Amino acid sequence: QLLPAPLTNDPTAIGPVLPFEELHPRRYPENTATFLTRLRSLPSNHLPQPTLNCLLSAVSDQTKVSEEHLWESLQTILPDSQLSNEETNTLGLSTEHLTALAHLYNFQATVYSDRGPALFGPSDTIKRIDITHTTGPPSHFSPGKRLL
Repeated sequence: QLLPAPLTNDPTAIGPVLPFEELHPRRYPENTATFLTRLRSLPSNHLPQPTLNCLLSAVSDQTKVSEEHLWESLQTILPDSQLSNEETNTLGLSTEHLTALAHLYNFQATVYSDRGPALFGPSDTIKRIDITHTTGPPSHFSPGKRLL
């Protein structure tokens, strides 16, 4: 709820801090796209791929979109401060990045977490994907449903 200083300082973005779903309206599942962001305005700086890339690997497997294209797409929609920071370098990408990808590639994901399944991404979409998440630690995303 409080305004994050790196976001308001981020010169890749413009305008006010607002929930993702206010800036990028879609039919998101409740309480998944409420996270604060700003409109991304500057073109891509071509950030290196994240070291903890398992979310990209998982979505890539399920969509047949390369991890590079997924990552460049994230740089079209999110400010850089929300893509490369202490959290993403130590914990990886999150379900908030999944929501952003789901808007950018028009899919809804079922995430099979340790606490059960949950929907991420707009419902006004045709494509459906399955993602597995384990809390660990470390947090790990994998493609498909929880087997074994």
